[PDB]
Amino acid sequence: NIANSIDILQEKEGHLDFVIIPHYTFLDYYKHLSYNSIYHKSSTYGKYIAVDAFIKKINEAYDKVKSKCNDIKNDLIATIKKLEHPYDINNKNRAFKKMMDEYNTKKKKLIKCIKNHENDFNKICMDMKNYGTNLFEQLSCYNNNFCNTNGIRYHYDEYIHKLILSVKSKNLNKDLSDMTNILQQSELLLTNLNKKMGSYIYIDTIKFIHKEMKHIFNRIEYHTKIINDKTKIIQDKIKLNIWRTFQKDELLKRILDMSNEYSLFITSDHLRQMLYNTFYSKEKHLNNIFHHLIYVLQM
Amino acid sequence: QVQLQESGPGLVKPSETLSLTCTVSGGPISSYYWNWIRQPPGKGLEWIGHFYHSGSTNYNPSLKSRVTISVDTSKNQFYLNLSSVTAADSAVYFCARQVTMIQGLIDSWGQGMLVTVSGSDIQMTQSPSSLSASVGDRVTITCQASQDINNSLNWYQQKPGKALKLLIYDVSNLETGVPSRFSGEGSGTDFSLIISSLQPEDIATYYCQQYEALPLTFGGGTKVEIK
Repeated sequence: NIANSIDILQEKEGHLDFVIIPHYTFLDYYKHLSYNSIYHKSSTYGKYIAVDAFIKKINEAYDKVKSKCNDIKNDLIATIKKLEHPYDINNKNRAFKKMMDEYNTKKKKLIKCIKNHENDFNKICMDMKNYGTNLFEQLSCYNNNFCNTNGIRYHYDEYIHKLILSVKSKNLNKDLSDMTNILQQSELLLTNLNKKMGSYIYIDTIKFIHKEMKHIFNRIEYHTKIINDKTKIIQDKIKLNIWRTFQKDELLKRILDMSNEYSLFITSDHLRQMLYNTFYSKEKHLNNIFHHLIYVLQM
Repeated sequence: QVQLQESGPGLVKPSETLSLTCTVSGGPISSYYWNWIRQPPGKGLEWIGHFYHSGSTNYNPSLKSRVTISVDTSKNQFYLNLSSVTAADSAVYFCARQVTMIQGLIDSWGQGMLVTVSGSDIQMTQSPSSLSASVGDRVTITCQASQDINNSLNWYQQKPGKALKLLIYDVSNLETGVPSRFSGEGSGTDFSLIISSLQPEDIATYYCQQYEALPLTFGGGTKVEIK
């Protein structure tokens, strides 16, 4: 059920998007399969212009189905904006449980709209699968007992290696400690706020944003573990699949194995980056509320 | 390469169902689109329907009440069953392979087989019906759609006695191996196929085809000959 495999992103204030994780992995898998299939032979390299154009057509059709939930998604953005801003004239200062109920109800409607369009998304996914497998089935060798692996090598060098270097230049585990330190600082402040104030609207707003940041952190932690596991696996596997020959059936298996590893890595790297953006966009607004409490109001 | 071959009775009585088989070789039925297209003598190409994604079907609404398209994955074949048949169903029947509807081009066509029987559509206006030109002449064939079809337009070439083949896809993209003297232009409702300098090997019938909406529809065709 894709209803339990959707990540929600809020990369900038007033913006919200969703990713159906198995659809993102599935589309990315067939993209690697399509590029590996045309880079296997020198004479098919020119097909990359067609592959690039076809992926854009897939992305445009997929986004069009996603846009059918825009009114429901915009209603969720409105609710979040009201719940996060005490100065919103519509923020009626309702109990934290009532705030959570409204937000969960609006979020449920977005997930229901997404589930309602599953068939539409599936038709697009199945076309991307056909596109990639069509090229894969065309792959050929002069001698099927000595197939070249230059396509696997060229594809890794030109499409994947830059992504591995980018992850290795970052310190994803230190990003996790930095986020945990921010959550702890907000938790210490929140307890101290309750001692001073009774049933203050800022306590409810801070609890609301802090709860959202805890969930974003958990998803970043979940995706970071996949990134760390997959960066090592890809580096170890790529060495076994290049500068050598394979029998065609084994070459085909290696291409599918590599596409599988790349898609799991890419899915989590892409989602971790958007979730990182979301965490810090929420923390800026939360820190603005802290400064308002401490330095604007004396408190 | 993937190859398609039609087979079945060439003569059908009005009391019998027109029943054809397409045997696929060089590749599997799998989740691809398996089409049946027909061409009544002297008339244009008519898309009958397709089986796709390992279980679904889209039929032309003009034939939907009397058509079935099915597969047998163990034999790697697909079938056409057209009932309530009349002399109007006499046509060359083609089976054709298609990979996606996102980019609705037909990439493999069977040679075709003659079978003799004893308003919402996007209308593709192709012109001229026939053309006669000298070697080195510029040739412009037009396709005008009754509705906006964005860039969802393809061109096919049918050389004498050969199967139809993809020439240009998505208005201006050349299929692999097609010479640079061919080009395609247009957008929305107006499209053109241009042969900058006609060569003897270009003698063929050309067809435009839209995939913006179902049913898939084709232009009436343009026969090009040397004068």
